Amino acid sequence: SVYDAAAQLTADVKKDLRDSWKVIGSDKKGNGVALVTTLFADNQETIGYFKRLGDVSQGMANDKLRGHSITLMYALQNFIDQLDNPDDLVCVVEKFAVNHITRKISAAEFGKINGPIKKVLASKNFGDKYANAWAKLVAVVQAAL
Amino acid sequence: SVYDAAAQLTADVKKDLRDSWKVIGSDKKGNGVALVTTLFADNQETIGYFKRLGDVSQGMANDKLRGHSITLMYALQNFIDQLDNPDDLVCVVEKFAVNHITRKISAAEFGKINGPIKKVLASKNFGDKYANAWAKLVAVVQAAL
Ligand code: HEM
Ligand code: HEM
Repeated sequence: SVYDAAAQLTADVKKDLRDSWKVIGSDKKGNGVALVTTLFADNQETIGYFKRLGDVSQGMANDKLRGHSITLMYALQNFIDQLDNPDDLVCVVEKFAVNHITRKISAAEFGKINGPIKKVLASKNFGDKYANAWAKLVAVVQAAL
Repeated sequence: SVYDAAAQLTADVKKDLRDSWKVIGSDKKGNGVALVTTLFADNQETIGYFKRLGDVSQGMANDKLRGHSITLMYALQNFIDQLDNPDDLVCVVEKFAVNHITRKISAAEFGKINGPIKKVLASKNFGDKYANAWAKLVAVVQAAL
């Protein structure tokens, strides 16, 4: 369950999430677009869910893609801010899951973001230690899907 | 259309939005819930759109309502951060309007959030000057609905 997954966020895992987000969250537009573009490049099969965004290969030039990428980063900002209170983190995660469930996005499908996240982290000098920490957070969301 | 509304966001308006948000946004859970509950209190009819949240009379204690309230504040955080770049503000506002348009929420209906905002600002001692500034930001969103 999501409640069991949330308990997986140990002291150091939360610390690593904060330290890394401090750098990544500094540039939501740049890192957000890089994250979304990397997802479409590594998993072209997911592009079907974003028909509304149009020509996704335009990247930063695509207004809809840029709007989505920036907004996405604020959802991560939300999760990071709720790390202190497990009860709040959970209600925020379930709230976030509603729309993804409606779009029939499965836990396995959502888990494809781990690759893009690991690469963005690496580009900022954050290794496996941090990629694994973020996979833990992503796992909390997967448990709600 | 959204661009024209964004033009009303003058240097002074953006200054007041940033100063008031520095306080309001410091407690997203507390002020977020205050906003939503005040909306339901002053405009009971808007409750028809939130059947999913369950017993909204529980307020803060309601996990779904608390989860929604907190998340709502991050949309505002998003807008406030994009104030200096009209292009990003516009793409983020249009991205935000997509789901509200699907819910059949007209600009008039959305405008009902102005009252609650004015009251929340007043509780922190922010006069009409700030209430008008925020009414202009909401106007940008209304232009997208
Ligand atoms: C780090 C992970 C992710 C985050 C933080 C995230 C965040 C968001 C946010 C904040 C929205 C806007 C609110 C909403 O409508 O739900 C959204 C929309 C959406 N998400 Fe997710 N999402 C993530 C991963 C994914 C993945 C992996 C898929 C699909 C493979 C997906 C598909 C969608 C779609 C289709 C939309 C609508 C896009 C549009 O039409 O503008 N999301 N997501
Ligand atoms: C400053 C005002 C508002 C902000 C910043 C805001 C923000 C948000 C956000 C971030 C979401 C989650 C993403 C999504 O599903 O779109 C959302 C959901 C929603 N909003 Fe808005 N909203 C505002 C006002 C309103 C108003 C006035 C109504 C209707 C009278 C409305 C109705 C909804 C509904 C029904 C949901 C889904 C709630 C749920 O089932 O969890 N919103 N809004």
